[PDB]
Amino acid sequence: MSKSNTYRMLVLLEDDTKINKEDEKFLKGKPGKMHEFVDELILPFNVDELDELNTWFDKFDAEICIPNEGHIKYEISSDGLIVLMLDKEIEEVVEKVKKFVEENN
Repeated sequence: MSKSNTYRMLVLLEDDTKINKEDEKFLKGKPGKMHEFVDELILPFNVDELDELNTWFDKFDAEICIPNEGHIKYEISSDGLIVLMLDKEIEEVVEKVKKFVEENN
């Protein structure tokens, strides 16, 4: 945010490939690879802003969870690695997260 040290966050979303009989319309459309990074965004997260980041993230977590209708998993490594995991059933948050991250950017 201020300090000369910024990081990036990758959002992974599972996309199902409902293919007709052309492949498998009987199986619950299973995508080749799931939980993969879609894009990375630089967040105003600093190593000396965990408290502020946790406070903001805590608030944003609800603000982002509010518009969310399901479960959400996230991983924040003090090392400076942030990852966002959203299910397909909650793909909405995925877009809300992208806009959110880029919104804070």
